[PDB]
Amino acid sequence: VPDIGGDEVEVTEVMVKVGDKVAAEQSLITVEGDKASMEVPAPFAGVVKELKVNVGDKVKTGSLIMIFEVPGMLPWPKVDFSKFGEIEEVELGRIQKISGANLSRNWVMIPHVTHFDKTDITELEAFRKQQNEEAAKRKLDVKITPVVFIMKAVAAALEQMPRFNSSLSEDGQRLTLKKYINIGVAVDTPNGLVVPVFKDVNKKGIIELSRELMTISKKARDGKLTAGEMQGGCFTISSIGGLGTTHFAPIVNAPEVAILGVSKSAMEPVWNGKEFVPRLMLPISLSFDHRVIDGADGARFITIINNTLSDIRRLVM
Amino acid sequence: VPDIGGDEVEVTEVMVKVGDKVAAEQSLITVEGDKASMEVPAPFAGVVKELKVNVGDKVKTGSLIMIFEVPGMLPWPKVDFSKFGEIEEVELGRIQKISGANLSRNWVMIPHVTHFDKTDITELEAFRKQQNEEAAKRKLDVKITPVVFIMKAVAAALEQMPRFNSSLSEDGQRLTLKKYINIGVAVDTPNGLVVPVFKDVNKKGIIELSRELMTISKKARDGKLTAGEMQGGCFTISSIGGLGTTHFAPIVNAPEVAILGVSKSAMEPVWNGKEFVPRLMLPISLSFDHRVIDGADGARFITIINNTLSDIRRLVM
Amino acid sequence: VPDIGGDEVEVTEVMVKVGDKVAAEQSLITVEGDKASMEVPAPFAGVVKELKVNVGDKVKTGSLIMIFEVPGMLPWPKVDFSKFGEIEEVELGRIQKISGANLSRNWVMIPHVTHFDKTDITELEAFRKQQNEEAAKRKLDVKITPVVFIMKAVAAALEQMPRFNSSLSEDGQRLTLKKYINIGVAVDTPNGLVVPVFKDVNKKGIIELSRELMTISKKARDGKLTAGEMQGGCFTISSIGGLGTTHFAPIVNAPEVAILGVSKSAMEPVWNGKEFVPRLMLPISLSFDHRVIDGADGARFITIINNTLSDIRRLVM
Repeated sequence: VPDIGGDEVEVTEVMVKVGDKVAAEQSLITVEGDKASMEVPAPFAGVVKELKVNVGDKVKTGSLIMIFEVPGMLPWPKVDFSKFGEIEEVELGRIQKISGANLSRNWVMIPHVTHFDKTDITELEAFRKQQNEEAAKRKLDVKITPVVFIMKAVAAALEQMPRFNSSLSEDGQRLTLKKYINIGVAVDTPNGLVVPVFKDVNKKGIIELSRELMTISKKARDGKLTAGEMQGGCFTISSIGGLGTTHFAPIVNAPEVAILGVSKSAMEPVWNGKEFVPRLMLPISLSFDHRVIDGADGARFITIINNTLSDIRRLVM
Repeated sequence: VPDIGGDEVEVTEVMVKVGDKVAAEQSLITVEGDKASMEVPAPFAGVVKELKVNVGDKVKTGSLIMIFEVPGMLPWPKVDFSKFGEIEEVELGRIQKISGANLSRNWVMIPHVTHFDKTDITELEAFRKQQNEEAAKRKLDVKITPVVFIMKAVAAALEQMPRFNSSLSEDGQRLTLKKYINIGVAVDTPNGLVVPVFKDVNKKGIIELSRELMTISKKARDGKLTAGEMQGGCFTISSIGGLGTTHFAPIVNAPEVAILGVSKSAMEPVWNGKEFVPRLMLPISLSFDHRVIDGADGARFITIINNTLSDIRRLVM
Repeated sequence: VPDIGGDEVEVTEVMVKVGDKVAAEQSLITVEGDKASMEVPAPFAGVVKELKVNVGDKVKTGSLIMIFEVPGMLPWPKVDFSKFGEIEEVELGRIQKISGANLSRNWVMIPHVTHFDKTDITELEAFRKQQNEEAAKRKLDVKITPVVFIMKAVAAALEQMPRFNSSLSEDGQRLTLKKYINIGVAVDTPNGLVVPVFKDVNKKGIIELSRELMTISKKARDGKLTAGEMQGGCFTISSIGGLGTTHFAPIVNAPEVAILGVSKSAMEPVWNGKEFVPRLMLPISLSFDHRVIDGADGARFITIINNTLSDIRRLVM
């Protein structure tokens, strides 16, 4: 298996045939882990020699699957839910159970603090529309979403405030200051929100990032999201602005220390000093772990993001 | 000698004492080559053992100077210039003679073509003033000149059109497509224009580049400009906008293939589609070698520069 | 071979079959000369008898290929371009080498002088749009570009000032006043700018010229540009207005004596005597050989072009 963080994953099916030869990096086996099922890519090209794995198998990590050729709280409220009407006791899927356990751990073990803010993105939206036009009449086949600008702004903010690109230990006594900047971006698949991770966001440009995002969003909404494309995230951006919620307080995505939720952009009046100009404010909200970061550092971080997205030219400085 | 392109340079004086110990990278010896006299830096720290070089010596390359411890055209018009008045036959300095020979070679051997253009830099100037304010009230001690934005725009244009980051041979039959992007920026010292080279402009940010430029401009205007800080340039930017010349046609700086001259920014009316808005147009002029580049490629290059400087946000894409 | 100016051209391939019979004037053989590869047309119709030429042959002029049936300057700067980064020493194609040699001869042997000018073409553009509409609803399948009006204006100017329709000798002592008016128009093929020549521009109308131009532009951009369609030019029009460069100084296309570069039309304010009316100015630039023409004659020529294109009705006078 090329890259699983160390969880025992149960196979669902395989992609190959006895005698088939596989391309450079394409699907061979789907395995149903956490978040969503992942398709192992190919390491190289070659015809099949081993069905060392089959349909229904299970691998924890680095197993040869293919050879080729080339205190005392009250209990939950016991209620007879059927005495008031008709019920239907559905049972949560395994990914739903796992996500619930992960969130119930992050809620207890992380002291959350949520700073809300609003970013004037009128210029950013005008520029994004202009670049979506220019990238059309030049036949690039790329769509620049408002999320890649936020990824760049958050990468800049992690460059300036490296305390936010950290992670605590089990006991919460040793920090892990990361020097790389990967950012997960919560994509909405029919099976809930999955977080694919984009690597080295601080270096890549907005068009390369936009191509990566346009690819991986579809890769997730289809279910073919490959492992390693959901591991090693330093930060999370949960954008639900396409649906509403003028603000919301997300949950920190352990083992990270912060998460930026993005809301629906709205045209609001802004005081220019003498009158109310109609600008387009985007409500962001930084929910962070209070053990690593304090209120002032969260304030400086979200105001760095606000300044960067307010005038995107600050990404070249 | 740490880095001379292979020219025999004559020493002027030394910077050290018998027994003195020198710092990491500071002056040891000044040598009067082409363009301007260069101060050899230190390779390391250590007390003096050899005055292997002295005052008045001459080195062509890699000489141990210190050991430490730790067809038929008409002739020129023969005129008796004194029969009309009083004259004074001054003789050109050695750097003036060398620069004249270099320019008289570049004029003959290079077919120049000069494309003029005007760039709407109203937004760029507003943003530069805003960042000069913000970099003051935050005590950065940096001054962001309009030239670093042009360096970034030219680096972007060399990324997009790599044919401009080239160099021809003696016979003009083999090109040398360079992959690095260094840009010389003509600084005006009391001894004329010297071109110091800034390396990897495509990667560095505008504030790092602005610090480099603020340092090396003074380093040149004082004369302490070190070698290697004037070698390996892929492009040249000759900015004379501080003096006038609404346009000018520079001479290609061999062995490069192009040079961008910059003129004085002026507030001109621009057709927005229905009226004349007063914008701030900066006149640029790309003078390039016709043997490598043709008129259409020069047009695309200067319009890439014009688009980048017109909306600097295109540096993040 | 029907028409090569006297250069030894190397064959690339043939267009026919043993037994095939060829039409009136269509492709038989492609030969890779200067500027671009040319397809020899047919002189007549008839079935094949000789493969007197083959694939890879070479002809200098009039060879039977088919029978049918029916002082001391400094050297170039020696730089080790790899000590600053990674390079890639590509070698120029044969057409690039030839064009570089031609331009490096024209630069030395021709004293260039470039007169810039701006032409009010508001009426001309309105009339061209009107005729493009009228030539559509009448099903002519012709597109009238702004370049045919410039060809007509330059033909008129060559009629009025016949000194510009000239050519010098090797020694530059005997002029050759041409009486015909052919005009090359620099078309932009993927292999650079090629100049196809349109004959007797002074007589043909704008719709016939527009059909010729629409045909030969595609003929060049595809590579099927036939010889004789790039020979015998009295003048050159290099139009790069589709790309930018508000002005540019082209290189005289020897053995001609002048060249008109055309830039991007822009809406500028023009003094009507009492106010600034927004007109559409087209920046032209006449670069001419100073040995034949002087500054005043160039001024009169470019002002004739400016007057003609300013009010195109002067083409009937």
